[PDB]
Parts: sequence; structure tokens; C-alpha cells
Amino acid sequence: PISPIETVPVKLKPGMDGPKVKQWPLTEEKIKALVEICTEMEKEGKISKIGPENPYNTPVFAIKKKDSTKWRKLVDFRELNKRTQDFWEVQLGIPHPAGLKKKKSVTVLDVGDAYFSVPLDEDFRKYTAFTIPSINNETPGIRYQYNVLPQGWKGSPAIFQSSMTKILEPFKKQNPDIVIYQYMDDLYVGSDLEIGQHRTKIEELRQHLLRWGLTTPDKKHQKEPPFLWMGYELHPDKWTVQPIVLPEKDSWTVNDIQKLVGKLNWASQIYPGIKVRQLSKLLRGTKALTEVIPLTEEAELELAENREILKEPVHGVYYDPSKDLIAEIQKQGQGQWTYQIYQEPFKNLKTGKYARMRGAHTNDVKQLTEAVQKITTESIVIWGKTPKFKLPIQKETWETWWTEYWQATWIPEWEFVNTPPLVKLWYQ
Amino acid sequence: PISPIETVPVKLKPGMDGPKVKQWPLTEEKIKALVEICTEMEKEGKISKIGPENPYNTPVFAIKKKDSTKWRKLVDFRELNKRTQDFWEVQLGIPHPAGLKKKKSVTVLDVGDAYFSVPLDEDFRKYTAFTIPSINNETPGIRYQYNVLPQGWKGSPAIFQSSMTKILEPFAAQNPDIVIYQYMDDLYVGSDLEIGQHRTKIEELRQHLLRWGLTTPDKKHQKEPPFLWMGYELHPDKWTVQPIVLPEKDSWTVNDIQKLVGKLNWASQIYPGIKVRQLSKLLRGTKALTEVIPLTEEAELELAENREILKEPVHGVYYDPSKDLIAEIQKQGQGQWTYQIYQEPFKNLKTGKYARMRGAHTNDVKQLTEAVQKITTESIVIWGKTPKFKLPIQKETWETWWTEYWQATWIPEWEFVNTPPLVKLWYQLEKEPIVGAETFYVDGAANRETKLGKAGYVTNKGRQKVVPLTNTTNQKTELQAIYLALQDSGLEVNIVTDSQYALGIIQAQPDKSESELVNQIIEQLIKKEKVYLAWVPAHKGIGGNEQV
Ligand SMILES: N#C/C=C/c1cc(Cl)cc(Oc2ccc(Cl)cc2OCCn2ccc(=O)[nH]c2=O)c1
Repeated sequence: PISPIETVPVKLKPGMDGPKVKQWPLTEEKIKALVEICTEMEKEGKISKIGPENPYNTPVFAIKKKDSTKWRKLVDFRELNKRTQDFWEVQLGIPHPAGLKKKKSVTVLDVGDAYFSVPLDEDFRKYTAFTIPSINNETPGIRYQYNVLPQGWKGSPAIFQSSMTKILEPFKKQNPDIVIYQYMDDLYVGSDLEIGQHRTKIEELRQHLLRWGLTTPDKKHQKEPPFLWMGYELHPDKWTVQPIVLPEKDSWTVNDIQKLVGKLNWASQIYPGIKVRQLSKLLRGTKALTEVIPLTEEAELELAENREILKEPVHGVYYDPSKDLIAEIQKQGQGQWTYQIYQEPFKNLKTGKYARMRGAHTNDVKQLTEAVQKITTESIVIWGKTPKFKLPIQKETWETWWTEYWQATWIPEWEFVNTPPLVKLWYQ
Repeated sequence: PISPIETVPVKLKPGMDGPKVKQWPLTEEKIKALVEICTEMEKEGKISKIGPENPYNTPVFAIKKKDSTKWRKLVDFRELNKRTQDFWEVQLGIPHPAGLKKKKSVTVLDVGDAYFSVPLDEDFRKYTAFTIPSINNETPGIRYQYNVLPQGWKGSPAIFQSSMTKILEPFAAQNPDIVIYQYMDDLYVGSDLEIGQHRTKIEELRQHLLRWGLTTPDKKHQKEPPFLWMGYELHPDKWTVQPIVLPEKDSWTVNDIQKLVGKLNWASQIYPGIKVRQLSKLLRGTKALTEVIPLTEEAELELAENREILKEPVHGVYYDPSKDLIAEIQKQGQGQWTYQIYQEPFKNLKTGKYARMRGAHTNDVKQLTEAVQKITTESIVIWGKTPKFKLPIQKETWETWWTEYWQATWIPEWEFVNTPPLVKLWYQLEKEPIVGAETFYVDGAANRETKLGKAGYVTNKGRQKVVPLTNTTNQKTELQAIYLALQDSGLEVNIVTDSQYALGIIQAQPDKSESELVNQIIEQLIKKEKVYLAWVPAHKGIGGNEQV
């Protein structure tokens, strides 16, 4: 296209240099795909080839996009983001609406293509360098840098923000009760309307944006859909910390009461007002594990009192904007996964359970990947920022296979845990 | 001059300046030896005399090589190198021969006077200035500067590789029947073309490069297979390692032990069965690089085995993209694993080994998983796909394991090979408590000062035991309690422990360790029929009987 005006100057936080990050080895397939995509982007002026005097590098991957059958290029900008946008969540920072999480339905739209129109500051381009790797180190990698606002960079929506506001303003006038938040390449549109009316309004925004020159390839099945039901629509009002549940049985055994007392004693770190004394009395000493032990009066009183105290949320739990968000996930087996989003230990901002469908169309890594995406999205809607995950998986395994199942255009931060204890059956 | 090649723009590191080091010194014997070089380099346009205008400067030393007919000029660029900008990193790793495709013909072309054949960015040249002195007496020192890439300069390799890469493109465009790999100052060309027209094409490439100012072998045309390259032997139908030499010594050096394990793990690419475990366990001491380190019986036995395998040479083959890629893993049994990668039964692309040096306690299935992981990564790097696996593990075994495991694990397409020692889990703890089973309440403790402590149990049958321990820790006594309960019980047993640690070890299902206690615990668990391990919080006063 053309530069509508000059380029918005980008200044890194002083005393900090550009990203230098190794490029992971890729499958021949994905390399070929990247070569096609980048050749095309080069013809269109989006990116240019660079010389050895550009020291910087940022990783690149080839994902499958969405259920669409063709490849998509995904750049991992986490490093550059940390090195720029941390100062650009200040200068150009986009405010986060607190009413987005309260809407009955929230649809996510891909607005990324817009960024392709806007040129990037000439001085800043060298930091966007990436490399298409060669197999077996046989040839030197192919090196490009961005000539336009790149997808995945957090400064991209920050620069385009005014434009987005101008384009959206008319739609907000005709629809004052619809909440719209921009996170990177995505637009989150909340509403309280009926599902049908909601989808209608979403299509209205699609046609609006489109006739204003902003493409959003969200076109779903066209005329007649096969198989798969719909797509991405969130319902954030269903997102809250889940209550901890104690097992309920007609009769109890020594071992059952042992597990119960254990779980309660663990829960004491969360809900300090729990009394375990009457509950561990009833087995005084040296009993067989399978011996059935009927409960007394004060025992049942204590159990019920501990049941109704555990069904109501904690105290003093609030979101600290200066503190990072942390997501723990634990594998429950049979396709079920549980997760906690917190900031400081034992104070949970959000907890949930992600469950996919079994029967050998799925494996562990796929489920964990989808779970991470889901949690990240929830986190975006609620707090306007992503959590850092502690993943129950071997680092090299995750690093190898994560790009296969990854539909999202952003990348959350992550680290890996080799430890976790008995806390599995306690969270479900 | 060499101007046709487009220079690469170079900046100094931000907020710096060119090297200001002055040189008066030193010797007059090597001065007129330096002038002889500098005049011929000046005539060749590589360096140019600069004047009074107060440039920067850098130290210059003269030195000789054996067979003194060849003089050597050595300029020290370390300071400038500190002050120059960072460049894109040159190719780090080297291509592995197992990933090369067999070609009907292969040619090697080295370019001489490489760096001096690539111009240096003009504005930067002033920072490369250097001085040849004389002895006092109103004589201004001779000032030069580089018009081309200075030998030893920081940006020289990357800019050179960039330049070569560019020069190659107007050629490779007209000839994609021929494939050119680039490494440092070397070009490795190959083709399936008929030998005559292959030779013709090679000469065409030569004249191209020569027109761009890049020299290349004329006398001969040099290397014919092998092809001893980067510690390899490259033969037309096969590849192997450059011959391995294991020294024999009465006294072994930690340095020499590093060189030893180095030569061995290098040898592991092709020769199957190489074991580095004991020899590396020798090196586990990180202290004293000159320390004389004795051997062990296991270590010397291991080295002997390695010598025995190394005795008879085996060769690797090259890669055929039309044929499937297969990886096969076998367990060596000491915590060491071996694998071969092949598309063919009697021919290996390569081999390799994986050992778990992390921590202590880990089981066979998890280790196998990690091995599959390392192989998958290596195969992605060398080839660009992932192999089909042949694994010595039953389907139901791995299924049970991954379904029971707290971590998400993934293995690609694989099939069971019946070659023992097949990987299995020797014991599975009960999911629910056992009826008609003696219930052992176990505990253990220790004084972290005196380091004595005790371990014991009390059962529901009124049976109690207390065994004194010496030189132990709370963890040791706590495992000792469970072990004690295992010894004194029947084929079906319910154990209750207060410690998360011991339960953690037991639930982890390890089949081996360097801890003999855990080993005997394992043996007990195998000898048992049904074992149910259960956990309760300590000092909560429930079923536990503790002491202090
Ligand atoms: N010094 C040095 C060389 C080093 C060197 C290093 C590398 Cl990475 C490759 C190389 O030669 C090759 C160059 C290009 C291709 Cl496509 C295959 C090659 O196969 C080599 C194997 N080979 C060798 C001979 C032959 O006839 N057929 C054959 O397939 C040479």
C-alpha cells in the first residue's frame, strides 16, 4: 500500500539490546511451508532479506492455523515483547475493560491482517529478524526482517490502536452495550444478547470492518456445514473458583476417613477455619484399613460444618496487577485436566477443569496444549494478560510437539515441573 | 581492485571508539621482513598507506613458520574486536554425514586468500589502521589500513560467508542439477550428472568464482574420496569416523580421561555398544584438572569392552529419502541405552547412546521415553522427519504406564520388537486397601546431629518392632520403616506411612538405584503379591505411633 503518515518511532528500554534467540530445528515440511510463505511476503514488501551485520534473531514456527488445511507462520516474539512492550504497555498501553468478563457471550475475531498495511519504523526493523533454518546445517539459514508491523509483536496493536478506535467508533455508536477489547491480533466482542442475535451482531461487525478494509477470515462453513459444530465462542460468566468437594459415601472405612482427614488437613492452608479433631478421633489407634467405622454425632457435625465452609469463596483474595499470573495444571487421567490460576500461593484467583473427548483421536500433549490455550484465553478476557504456566511435561517433549496443536496466535510464557505430589486426587 | 563485491556496512559498538593503541616497539630484524609483505599487499590493493590526519591504530607483530621460506604477519585485533558490533553468528554445528544423500559425483573446492578477496566497508576501514615503526631519528612510522577483511577480525567470517553465499546465487540459479553446500572457506559440490559434464560444471563454477576474485584448486583439483573431513571418513558409498586411538596408561590423567571419554562418545556415532558410564563416573569429581585419578574394576572392564568393540571397524551409509526412517533402541542395563538409525537391516545411517545422569531414581519406561525424545530431536536436526520406532516394550505396558503417569508423555509411531531385555514394570501398588491383610503402621526418625535414629512399626495384630539405625537420616529411616514392614509381613500387606518422601519414591515405581535399601525394597515389592501403600499427615494423631 502506502505510508499514510510517517512511522511511529520505537524506542527500546535504554540499557537493553535486541533479542538473540536460537531458532529451533524444523521438519522439512514446515521449512518448505515457511519458504513459500516468506517468499510471498517478500514479494508483497512485508519483509526483506538482511546481511550478517544484523546480529539479532527471533524464533519462527509453522502452525496449522485453524481447521483450515493450509499452513500458517507463527513468530515467537516473547523476548522482543519483554524487551519493548514492557515499556509499550506504558507509553502506548491499551486499557482493559472490566465488563468483558461479565458478558453472556464473547466471540474472538482475528484482526491481524490489518497490521500488514502499516509500515514499521526503519530503525526498529533489525530487531524483528528471524531465520528459516536449513536441514542438517547444510546451508546457512534464510534471514528476513519485517518492513511492516509484525503479527505477534505487542507493539503492533499499540501502534494501530488509534486506527482501530476510528474504525470501531461507528459500530460502538450503533451498539453501545457491546464490549470490545483488543489483545494483539485478536478482538474480543462481548454481549448479553441471544446466541443467534449475538452471532448476527458479530457478522455485522465483520461486514463493518470488512467494508472499512480490514479482513477477518472468520468465514466458517459457508452454505452447508459438515460434522464439527461451531467454533470459538466464550461464556466468561461461568468462570469462577470451583468449590472443593469432600467424598460422599453411604458407609466409611478407616482408609476412607484417613484420606478425608488428609484432604481436609491440606485444605486448612486455604480455609484456616476447619477443625479436624473430632474427625480424627473415631479411629483412635491401630485399626485395619478396611474396617468399617460408623460416624458419631459430633463427627457428622464436624463433617457438615466443614462441608458448608468449603462451598464459599476465600477471604482477602484479590488480583494484584503488579504481580505476574501463575497457572498450575495437573493431569487427572481419562482426558480430564485441572488447573489453578493464582498469584501468591493458596490464594486462588481462578480454578477450573478442562476436559476433551477420548477414543483415540487424541493424546496427552494435544490435551495439554488445548488446555493451555483455553486457560490463556480465559486469562486474557479476565485480566487482560497471560499467565506463566508450570507444565507437567518433559521440556524437550513440549518444545518438540507444542506447535502441532497450537491454533492461537500468541505464546504464553512457560516452565516445567518434575516434582508434583499427592495433590492430584485432592483437586478433583 | 576487488570493488565489484558489495561491502557489508559495519558500525562499532554504540558509545565506543576505534583502538588507539600506539606502537613504537620493537625489533628491527622483523621490520624489513614486514615491509616485504606490506608492499605486496599494497600492490594487490588489500592494504593502503594512510597519513598524518590522526587516525586510530592497532598492534602488529611479526612471526615465522617452520620451513622459514614463509614469513608470517600477525595483526592483533582483540581490542578492535571488543569495540566492533556483534554480527549474525556463523554456522555453529556441522552437517552429519548420515543426513547426506548419495551423489554420483562429489567435488571439494577450497578458496585461498579468502578474507583478503572480500572488500571492507569504507567508512569502517580507518579503525583497522596499524603502524610499522623504524628506529627513532626523525622518521614518521608507516601507517596502513585494510581495504579488505582483516585476518582475525571479528566480522570477517560472517561477512565472507555472506559474500560467498551471494556470489553463488547467480550460478545455482542456472544449475539446479548440482547442489552446493558451504562450510567456512570450503565449498562441497555434488551431482548425479554424468562425470564428464559434472567436471565441466565444476570448472564453470571455478571460472565464475575466479571472475568474482575467489581462487580455487588448479594444480590437481585436489581431494579425491576420502575426504577426511571434520573427524570423518567420507567414501562414495559409505561414511565412518576418522580412526580412533585409545591410549594405554599405568597412570590416568583427568585431562586424559576427558580426552578418553571424548574419543569414546565421538566413536559412539557409528560403533554400536560403546559404554561411557564408569569412565565418566571417574570424571564426576569436578576438582583439580591435573589430579591423578585412579581407576575402578568396573571402569577398566568398561574400557576393555570398548577396546574390544573398537577392534573391529563398522561403517555407516548415506541417506535415501525414498526409504523409510527407522530407529531401534536396546537397553544396556546399567542405566545406559543404545540405539541405531537405519533404513536398511545391515546398514546404519548412524548409532548413538543415551544415559540418564539426572538425579538417582528413575524407572525403565520413563528412561525409554527420554531416549525416544533425544532420538526424535536428533532425527529432526539431521534429516527433517521423525523415524518410526522399534521398541522393546509391550503395548499394554507402555499404555498402562502413560495412562498412570502424572506427566504428559508422547511417542510417535512405534512397534514392539521381541528382543530381550524387554522393558516392564515389576510391581503395581493396589489402588484400594486390601481386605484380609495385616495393616502395618510404620514410622522412622533420626537425630540430624547424632545421626543415629530408629525405624519401626506397629500392626493391627498387636505386632510391634523397633530397629535401631546408625549413620542415617530421616529419609533413610523412613524408607527403612517401609522396608521393615515388607520383611515382616505376608504376601498381601497394607502399609501406612506419614512421610511424603518415602511414598513419593515408592509410587514412582523405580526398578533400580545406587541405594541398596531402595533396591531391596524393590525386591520385596516384587516378591509380594498385593501391596497397598497409604499416606496420612504426621502429628495429626490418627493411626500413627511416632517417637522422639
Ligand atoms: N573436505 C571435504 C569434504 C567434505 C564434505 C562435507 C559435506 Cl557436508 C558434503 C560433502 O559432499 C557432498 C556434497 C553435496 C551433497 Cl548433496 C552430498 C555430498 O555427499 C558426500 C558423500 N559422498 C562422497 C563421495 C561420493 O562419491 N558420494 C557421496 O555421496 C563433502
